[PDB]
Amino acid sequence: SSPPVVDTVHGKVLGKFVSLEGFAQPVAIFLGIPFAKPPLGPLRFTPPQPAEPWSFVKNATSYPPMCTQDPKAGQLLSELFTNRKENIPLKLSEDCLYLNIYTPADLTKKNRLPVMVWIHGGGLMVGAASTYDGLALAAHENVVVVTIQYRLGIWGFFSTGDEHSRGNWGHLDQVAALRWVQDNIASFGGNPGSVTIFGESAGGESVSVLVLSPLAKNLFHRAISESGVALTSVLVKKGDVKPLAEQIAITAGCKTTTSAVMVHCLRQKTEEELLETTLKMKFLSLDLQGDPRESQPLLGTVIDGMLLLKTPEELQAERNFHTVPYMVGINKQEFGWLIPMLMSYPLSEGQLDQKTAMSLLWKSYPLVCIAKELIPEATEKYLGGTDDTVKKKDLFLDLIADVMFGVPSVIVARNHRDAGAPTYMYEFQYRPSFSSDMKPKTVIGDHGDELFSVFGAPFLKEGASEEEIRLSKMVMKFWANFARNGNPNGEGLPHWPEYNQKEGYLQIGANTQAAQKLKDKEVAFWTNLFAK
Amino acid sequence: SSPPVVDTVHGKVLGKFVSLEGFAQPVAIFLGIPFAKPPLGPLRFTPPQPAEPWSFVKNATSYPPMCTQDPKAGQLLSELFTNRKENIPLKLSEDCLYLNIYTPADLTKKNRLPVMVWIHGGGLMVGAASTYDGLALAAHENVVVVTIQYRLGIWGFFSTGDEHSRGNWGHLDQVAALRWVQDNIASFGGNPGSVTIFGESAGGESVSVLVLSPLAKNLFHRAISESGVALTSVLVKKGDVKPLAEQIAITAGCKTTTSAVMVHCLRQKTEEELLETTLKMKFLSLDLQGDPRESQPLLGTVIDGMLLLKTPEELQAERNFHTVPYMVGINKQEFGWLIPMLMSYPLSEGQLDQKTAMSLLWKSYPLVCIAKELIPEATEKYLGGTDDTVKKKDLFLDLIADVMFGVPSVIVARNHRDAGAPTYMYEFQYRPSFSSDMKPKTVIGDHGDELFSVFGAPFLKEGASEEEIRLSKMVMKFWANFARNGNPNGEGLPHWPEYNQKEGYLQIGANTQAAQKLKDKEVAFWTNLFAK
Amino acid sequence: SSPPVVDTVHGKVLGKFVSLEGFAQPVAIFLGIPFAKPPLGPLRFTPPQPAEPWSFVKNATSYPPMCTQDPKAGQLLSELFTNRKENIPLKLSEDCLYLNIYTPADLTKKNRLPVMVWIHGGGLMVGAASTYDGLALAAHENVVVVTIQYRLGIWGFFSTGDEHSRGNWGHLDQVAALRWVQDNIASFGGNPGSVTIFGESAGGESVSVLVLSPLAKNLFHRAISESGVALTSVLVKKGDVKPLAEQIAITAGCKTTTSAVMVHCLRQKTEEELLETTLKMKFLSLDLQGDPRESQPLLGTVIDGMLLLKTPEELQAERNFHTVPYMVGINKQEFGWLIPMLMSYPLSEGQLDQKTAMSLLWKSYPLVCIAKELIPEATEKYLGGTDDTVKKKDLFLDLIADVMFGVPSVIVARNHRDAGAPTYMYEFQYRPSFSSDMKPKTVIGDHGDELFSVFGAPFLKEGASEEEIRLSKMVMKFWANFARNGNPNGEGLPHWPEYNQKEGYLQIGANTQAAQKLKDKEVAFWTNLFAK
Ligand SMILES: *[C@@H]1O[C@H](CO)[C@@H](O)[C@H](O)[C@H]1NC(C)=O
Ligand SMILES: *[C@@H]1O[C@H](CO)[C@@H](O)[C@H](O)[C@H]1NC(C)=O
Ligand SMILES: *[C@@H]1O[C@H](CO)[C@@H](O)[C@H](O)[C@H]1NC(C)=O
Repeated sequence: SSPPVVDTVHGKVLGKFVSLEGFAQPVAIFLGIPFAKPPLGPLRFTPPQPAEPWSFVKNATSYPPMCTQDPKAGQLLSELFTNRKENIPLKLSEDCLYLNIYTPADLTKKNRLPVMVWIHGGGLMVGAASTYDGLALAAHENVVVVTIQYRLGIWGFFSTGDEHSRGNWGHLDQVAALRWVQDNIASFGGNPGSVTIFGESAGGESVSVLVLSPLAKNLFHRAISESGVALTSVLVKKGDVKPLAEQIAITAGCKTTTSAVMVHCLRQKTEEELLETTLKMKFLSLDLQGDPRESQPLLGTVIDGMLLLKTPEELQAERNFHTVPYMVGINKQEFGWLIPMLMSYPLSEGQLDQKTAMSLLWKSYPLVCIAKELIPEATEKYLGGTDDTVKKKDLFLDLIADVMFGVPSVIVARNHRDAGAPTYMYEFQYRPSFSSDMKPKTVIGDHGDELFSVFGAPFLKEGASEEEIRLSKMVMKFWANFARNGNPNGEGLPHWPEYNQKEGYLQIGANTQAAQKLKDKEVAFWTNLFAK
Repeated sequence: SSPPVVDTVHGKVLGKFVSLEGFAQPVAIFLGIPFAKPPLGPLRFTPPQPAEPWSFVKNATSYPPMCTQDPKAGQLLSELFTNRKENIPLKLSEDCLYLNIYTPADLTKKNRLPVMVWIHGGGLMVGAASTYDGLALAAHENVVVVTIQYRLGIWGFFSTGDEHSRGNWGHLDQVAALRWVQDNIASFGGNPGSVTIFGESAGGESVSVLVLSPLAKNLFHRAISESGVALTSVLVKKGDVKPLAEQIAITAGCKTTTSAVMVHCLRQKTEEELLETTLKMKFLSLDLQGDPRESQPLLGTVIDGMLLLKTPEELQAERNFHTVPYMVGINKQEFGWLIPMLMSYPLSEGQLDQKTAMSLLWKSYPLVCIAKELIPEATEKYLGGTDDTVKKKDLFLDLIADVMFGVPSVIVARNHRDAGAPTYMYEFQYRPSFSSDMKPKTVIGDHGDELFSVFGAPFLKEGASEEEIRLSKMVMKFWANFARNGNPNGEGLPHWPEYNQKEGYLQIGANTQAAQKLKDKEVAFWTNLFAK
Repeated sequence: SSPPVVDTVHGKVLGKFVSLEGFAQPVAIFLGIPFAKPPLGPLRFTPPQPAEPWSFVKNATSYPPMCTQDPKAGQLLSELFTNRKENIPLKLSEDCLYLNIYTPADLTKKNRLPVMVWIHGGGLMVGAASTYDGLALAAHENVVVVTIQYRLGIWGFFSTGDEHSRGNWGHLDQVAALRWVQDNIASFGGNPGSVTIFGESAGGESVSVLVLSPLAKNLFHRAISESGVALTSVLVKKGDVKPLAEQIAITAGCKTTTSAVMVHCLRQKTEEELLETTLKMKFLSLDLQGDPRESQPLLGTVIDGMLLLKTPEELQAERNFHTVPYMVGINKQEFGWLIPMLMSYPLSEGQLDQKTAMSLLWKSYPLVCIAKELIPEATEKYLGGTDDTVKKKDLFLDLIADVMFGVPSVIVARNHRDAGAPTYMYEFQYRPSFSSDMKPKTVIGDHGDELFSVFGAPFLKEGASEEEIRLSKMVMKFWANFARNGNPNGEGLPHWPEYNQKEGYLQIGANTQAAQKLKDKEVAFWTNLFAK
């Protein structure tokens, strides 16, 4: 059993065979395949260029570096979200435009399996492909799993609001990886005519952005957004991006005389200087002093005129997006622990009175975008029904989650539905055994909790209950069925209704069953509140 | 009245409407339109590259930076030459390849007005387009006024005398702006088939250089050189440019091992380091210790084999230049105050004996190029007729002016005439009220004094006499008539004869009238003196 | 007699006429003609790019810089090997892609003389073209002599073992100069259809590498390797080059996270930093502490997939190489003084016992590649026949020479012969009067000793005996005859048999005569020892 070697457009790559319990045949894995030229030097803040071809056989058996990011938050996220038994050491580099492939196909024969391309999350600031082991999903469901990387943070999203640094470099990377998949995936036994993009959090927003982008035409055939869409407004910068660009430049020690000056100066800084700039900006944290409307906890997607021609809201109203089957889902308690913990969010005392709730909601402006005049109505609605300050804290977490994830996700699915595309929603409500031990036991369906199920963590890690094992089997089959057919349903599975005018969705957890009208009262409350 | 928005080849630009007293309709102004890619990084000391196109609408309502230059001399020149009521704050940057447009045309209709493209002065070392407000000229004469920028100083003119840094980058910028005008000016209501280039001092030399250059073919149809031509020898470096190149490199902290080494090293220096290099070289100053033949108060035009194929003298003798109508003029006292003040020239004591005159003329070698053996004849001719040391100083200033401006200008006009082209000359003899208060009251027709009239300073600034107002009206109409027709004459205007074999020219001032044989005895004296 | 001016593809070049005693007509010399763009900045560790064309006439009368290298070893080598009367001052620069031409042809008439292109030696770490004056060879034999430069050391040979820095930049330079010769040499009176490559030491290995390379197709018609071939294993790195690449990066102060990171970081270092890196690595020295198998005294040729598709041994076994006439030769005592002196090799005490011999042979692993288990047999064979420790030292020097030069050269000639190509060998056995005064008088046919004869040092330097004069005349005629005809023989010359199955070769020295079976017993001993 000599190792698997296949042809890419840029030359040959060598992978490794790995076995999984319960399967007679191994899965072929390829780690660290480049899909573009490393974006170093003058290639910073420019679109991804094609990779240089290589002679002989590239050894693709080592994990690539993760894109430069805060190593504290980035390592923490990898540890909390990995489906693998052990945490892998990951290097940081600007040289990070790699993908990893897991294929169960026999590479000596023509195979055209459905391909699932995973776009990780981490607020467009942190994260790695290598965190997510495709082995279980590939073997259990007979799909090719591709995990991709894309530039993060300053490297990925620096925008001057004009032609000197349009922005969205990370998204163009995601597009470039999808073009690589079109050109190459058949050598790995994948069907370039059946590509499903899926991602969580910022990866779900990225998926949503690709559904909105003419650059992504002909590159995918199904989409799945898990806890994140293009209406998750913390990730999309509308209006004037030039003052945040200037703040970044000034922090880096660059003059702000013109756009071209700022971008040129930043292209001169070392990786290290830019990482120090990143840390000094205190991204992924809330500012508790200063005008909340000027606070930017992350850099993000911009309306650049190449990837996105208008705002997501405008493109939606026009029905100008790709009408592929789209599954959009949320977890029950999206702001229950993970996100506030990662942001060092002030709610640690375990309780909240209504006056404190109101100033904190105001400080939370970059996350929720609620004008100071709307704060009292918003707060009263969620917290005003109880005098218990412990329960006020919990309802406050629901408020944040509803505004960041629940409402945006339902709005996106309704528009997608009304454009005539097949649409499905879920709400995931389970507390995984793989949860952090600092996470309170009452938090069920936290941000990220579905990832263990989707990626088959019970098959790779120790300690899963029988119920968790079955939950993962069901979720993987739903997801792969959707990749195959644009419909997650099939034999042995609870019925998942289409999200049509009755708004059927699947509640996923210990008691998986269909329900209707996910977040309906919350969409009505918020959209009408925001409309003055 | 929504703001004016028009299409360029690189995308849409938004300007602003501005009103002028006595005109019912406003003028559309566009500030800071890029005509090339910012020449940063590896684009230093290389020709201008095309601008990157932009999405959406570029807001062209802020003044661009001026090209990097000594801020003392550059700010001073802007204050002394601006026709505007107030001094505008200007930034310095290498990112300076912009132009500003003033158009009186209705941009919703096809308009094809004559276009006048202004090339500012400042010894190819300082200056800015934004100094010159086109509003009055555009409204009074119904022309499109374009003020352009071009690289200055080291950035603009660094030459190794070979293919690694040919030089004349500022001139190729001027050519690139003219190509932009050809491609775009119709959207601004201009006639690309009627473009007049005009400039003063180094801008007049630039105009003269374009008349001599095959690169400028088909780019303009009339020319005007005000106090500066390609025979103003201080601006043109013939012979060996490599020792000044080496001195620049050494000052910057670069090795001089080869040409390519020097240019590559200089491309690594920060803007600031190069500006510090500029100041340490003491450009725009006379060296009063050391061999005057090695003194270089400015970098300048070189014979690079692309822009200029031979020396101006050789091209003239061959009649190898563009035979467009050309107006060439001087002021009465070109070295009366402005230039010696800007150069910290030694003549401040108000008088000069004949022995001191002679060593000072020798120190003035980079300005006048008079061999030490010719000094006594030159000095005797100008100063030898009086024993009054005050009047010796004044005749000495005439000597300098005659050699730098008067003689060169007449030689250029005679050659242009003898090639069969329409040619006109003027001598401007007026002391503007806008003169500096440090300028002695006896100086009339100083370097720059015509600019107030040409640009309609009486219509924008406070304090002009009725006579100044009429002088500007006359000068603007002469200039615009020339732009339209290649002949400045028209109804209501004093008769301006062609510069033909009788050498008629116009004396412009309080008593505007025709005369003959401008500087005839001075051309005879100097050309024969220089011919040993 | 105005100076010679000729047309190249990139523009005109001006040379100088130089006279040589005994010749009525001068030789035209051109020094410092560029054949590529200077490899500065982003062009480091990339193939040579075409030179930028120039206007007017390039003055080619100054020696170019030598490629950046250790100035101690590089200056020393130039002084020891120059055939010229005096040592010329040479600058160091990365800007070094120049060649020098010596032509005896009348440049006003069509001349098509044989061209001999010299590739200097210096272990791919040091050396210069300008060291070798082509004047005598050009005049005596009526050939055009071209001496070329190529990148050395880190600049020339840095390889990551993949597509981010393939390596062999110096060899691609050699190829680029040969393409320049094809395109241009006719203007210098040379026949582009008769080009002979010749070189010594690393230059002989380079010649051998070109015979093995599909890139060199159609670029030469005869080859001569003097004391160096592609089987001189110290110059060719097989197996894993990544740890030496990492050591270089670490020494330079670069991270080793990925290949692209290392190469990008090294492209940021100044020439000086890289030269300091070079010196800190102690190239051209033996490491007397540490594992000899990890010791790298030079960077070298790699199997890059562009220049060399497989190992030299593999290409030979396949008969996949250019079957041009090839003369391969060695000197009698290749390790007699020059090389051990340049490497600060431990054998200075003048004697060697057998136990010390054995550990020193082990330390010499990077030069000879003899596995520790083979050491006792190798040492016994050479030193075991005498108890005289002085003679043991001399036999030890023979051992090294046989493994580095003698055996490899004969193997190469046998393979070339067996492919059906015309092949000739020599062994040079003379002690030049131009030898260093530190060289012991008993050393005859040291590394480099033939260069004086080949380049006509007796005609340019002082002090040659009549016999040396005749030896040089004979050697130059043999070499030039070979350039003309692929056969060195001719009237007035001792008979030089073909290297056929009888293995005839020429012993060159005071008594020049044919012999047979050069190093036959040594090839048998070593090839069978290495085959376990
Ligand atoms: C590929 O690389 C791994 C290290 O990641 C190494 O162990 C393995 O030997 C390599 N395989 C081949 C065939 O070179
Ligand atoms: C254009 O920029 C100016 C500042 O220079 C600003 O005041 C104005 O609002 C801008 N106009 C538009 C339409 O954005
Ligand atoms: C060429 O350069 C040399 C210096 O290397 C100089 O002496 C000679 O004058 C030059 N020749 C010409 C014609 O410029």
